[PDB]
Amino acid sequence: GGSVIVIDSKAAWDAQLAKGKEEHKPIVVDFTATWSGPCKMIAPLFETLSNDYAGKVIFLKVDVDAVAAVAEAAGITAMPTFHVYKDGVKADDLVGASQDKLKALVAKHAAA
Repeated sequence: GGSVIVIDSKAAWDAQLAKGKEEHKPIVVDFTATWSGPCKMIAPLFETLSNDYAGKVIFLKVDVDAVAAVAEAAGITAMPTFHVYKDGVKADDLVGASQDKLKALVAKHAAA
């Protein structure tokens, strides 16, 4: 129950990145896997933050095994990974399930 946009394909990924560019809003992405406990531990927080920052920050989810072409091009190797995209390109990242660092990352880019 939040505002996260699920990415199903490279085409969908490219469209969302272009939307963030056109809107001048930052995108935060959770690259996640069903088999990762840490991903499960932080997924509820990602969803809550998508509500708290609705209208300000765009939240995407990429299941790395469902959309392997996007995970590979993004250079993912540990789960969860969070990226921030601005102007169609990567601007920031976090790897791991630190709730404090995720909250701070979203706050930073919402305030920038």
